Amino acid sequence: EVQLVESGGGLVQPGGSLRLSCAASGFTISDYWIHWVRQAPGKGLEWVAGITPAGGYTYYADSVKGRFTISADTSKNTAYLQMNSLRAEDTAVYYCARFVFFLPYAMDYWGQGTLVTVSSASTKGPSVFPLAPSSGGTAALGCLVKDYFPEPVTVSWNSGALTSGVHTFPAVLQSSGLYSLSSVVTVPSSSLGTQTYICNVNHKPSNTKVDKKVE
Amino acid sequence: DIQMTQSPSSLSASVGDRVTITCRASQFLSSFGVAWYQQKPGKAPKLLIYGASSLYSGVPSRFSGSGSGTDFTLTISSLQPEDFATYYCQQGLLSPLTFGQGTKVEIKRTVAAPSVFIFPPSDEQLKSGTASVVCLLNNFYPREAKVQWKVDNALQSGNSQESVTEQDSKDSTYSLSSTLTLSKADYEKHKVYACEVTHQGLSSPVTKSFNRG
Amino acid sequence: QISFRDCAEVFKSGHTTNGIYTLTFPNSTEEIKAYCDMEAGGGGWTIIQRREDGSVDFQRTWKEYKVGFGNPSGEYWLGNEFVSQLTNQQRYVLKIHLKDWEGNEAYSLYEHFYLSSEELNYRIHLKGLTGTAGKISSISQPGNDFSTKDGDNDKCICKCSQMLTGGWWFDACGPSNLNGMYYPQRQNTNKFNGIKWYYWKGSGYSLKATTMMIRPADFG
Ligand SMILES: [Ca+2]
Repeated sequence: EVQLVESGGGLVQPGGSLRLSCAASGFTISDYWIHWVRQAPGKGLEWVAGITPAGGYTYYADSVKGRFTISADTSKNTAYLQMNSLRAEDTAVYYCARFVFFLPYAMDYWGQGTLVTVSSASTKGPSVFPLAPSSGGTAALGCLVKDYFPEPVTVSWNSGALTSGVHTFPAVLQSSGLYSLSSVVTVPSSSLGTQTYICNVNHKPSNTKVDKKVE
Repeated sequence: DIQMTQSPSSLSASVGDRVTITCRASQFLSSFGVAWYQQKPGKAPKLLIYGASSLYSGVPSRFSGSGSGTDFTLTISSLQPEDFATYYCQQGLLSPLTFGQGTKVEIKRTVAAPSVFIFPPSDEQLKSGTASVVCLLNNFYPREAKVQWKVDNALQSGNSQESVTEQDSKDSTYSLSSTLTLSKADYEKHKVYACEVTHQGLSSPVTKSFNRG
Repeated sequence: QISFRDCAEVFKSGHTTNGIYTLTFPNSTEEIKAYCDMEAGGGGWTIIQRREDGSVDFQRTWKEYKVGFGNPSGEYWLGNEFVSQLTNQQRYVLKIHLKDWEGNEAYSLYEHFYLSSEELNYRIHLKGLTGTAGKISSISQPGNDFSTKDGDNDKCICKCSQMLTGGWWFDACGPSNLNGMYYPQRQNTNKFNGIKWYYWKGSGYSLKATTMMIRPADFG
């Protein structure tokens, strides 16, 4: 199976540098082109750079020319994106993709994406508060994941046993420059008491794991 | 530097509708170099159509492509709820390979009123000197909803934030959270905490409240 | 044993019969065999390209396109070196006659045509398009460099000559390729690498016959 695995993401300060890696498996990078594409929060997909590993020919978007270097090591079967003089608007999920230069002549396989955050703000773990059920058919409860930086945070309910009716809200950047979100679930009002409800909050950037029971 | 002008920027259509997205190139393109991609939220883009009109393996045949020269089209002949996504054209011929601006496809379904809920700030958060009051609007359509915060009947402004879930890929509904942020001092000073909801599926506005602080 | 630089001189000397003639490179004693059309539009035409049956392989090298290949009697390419030499001496018109598989014909004519030297990759120069084979030029303007399988001079990150096949003034890759793959009667549609002329027959249509020919602009 063809796979592309990107790594090297994270938080950097403006003017800083970061190298992303794109490890190919199930194929040889010299038989294709490797392209990097990104998606900044609430913006459209943006083509970044492209490399022909058989030759080393490089191509760049104007938005990144002079600051980013695309390269490849055919021995390691890996391509790279050296990002220097990073700016706030470089904050995005970066995807590498395999570009087939014979028919179909398009990007057939993509990596999972790697998050790059360009900010002067410090890493901060979240504070988890309960959204306790109301006073009846069905009830709503959740967890407030407040004051964390940078993204992401993952939230599960009962370690993945509770999936139906779960709504984990997209994070919003507060006035303080820190993110906050709520994860909610709808359960039968009869299930209250007899069934335990625990949300599992994981913030990998600050190695914070919080379990919280709601009542 | 080829420009790919995609239109419309967004569209809303019902399940079963035929939808067409257009992409206009600033110069002649060899049709073999034009591709369409679909991107669902928080997922990597997926190739749909290659060489302007060929359906890529794994893509349902309701997706089709046509055109040549400067005018290219993506068609979804029977819109499904899972088709909620942004769609992009791209030319991979002339560097830089800039994409179209994208078309946000929204699924139009029958109006569904929100099931509203209010949550008072927790005792723990009160220890930290900040009170967060949350209002939940669940499984509603259309996404446009009006949430107004009333603190002892006084209409609130500039101290709330909202977040909307991405359209459900099965039932095409939305969920919204509204968060009223007050300091402990400001919270303690008042008793009635209200959240008023205006939506198409509601005959008259729905207010959900509690008292404490 | 008199020398003629082109078919217009062959014609002017009293040889008004269609067929192959021996031409002479300008300022040189080097010779080349070209087919002369002495009837069409008054005659004096030197054929620089002909496709008609798919008997000749057009996926040739830079050297083969510079020098010429195929037969002047049938399918052939005259040669970039000769055409660039000839067209830089005086002003020539370029006439292109085309045939589809449905019994139709059309042509394109350019008031001025010339090729740059080999150093400038035999880049095409064209002006004043008229004719029934499109109101926009199928050869991309401003003219591109020439490209072969062993000579990527196109504007594409791909190798147009390897994708589309044959030597041509590809852009990225452009609305034409009369040097593409010959497809027969029922395999001529939706073929990206065919004998293409977009502003007459549209996307992926592969033509039945093509003829490219030149004559001095002051002929007649
Ligand atoms: Ca090229």
